[PDB]
Amino acid sequence: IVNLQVEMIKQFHMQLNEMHSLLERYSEGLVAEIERLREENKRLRAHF
Amino acid sequence: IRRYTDQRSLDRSFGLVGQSFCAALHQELREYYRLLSVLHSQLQLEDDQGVNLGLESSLT
Repeated sequence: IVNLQVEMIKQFHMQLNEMHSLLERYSEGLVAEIERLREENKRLRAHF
Repeated sequence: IRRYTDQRSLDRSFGLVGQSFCAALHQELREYYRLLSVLHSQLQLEDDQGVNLGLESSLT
């Protein structure tokens, strides 16, 4: 039971860290979109 | 340019080469007048928009 508990705690910790990492990965795009639209508007204004 | 064009358009003695040169000068003047008209139309657009937009695009 003690071995099971220790292994379970380690696995829980690892799984928590993996879930945190996955949420961080799945939750820069906005900045790039803003930059692209700014570039597009500046190009439009200069061309006009 | 217009004085030159008027002076040479009336001079038949310029010959075919002179007439061709005057025609080229007049054509360049036509391109220039097209450019000036475009600039005037842009100024008219700036006047029509009425806003002293402190945007980098405003015609200052």
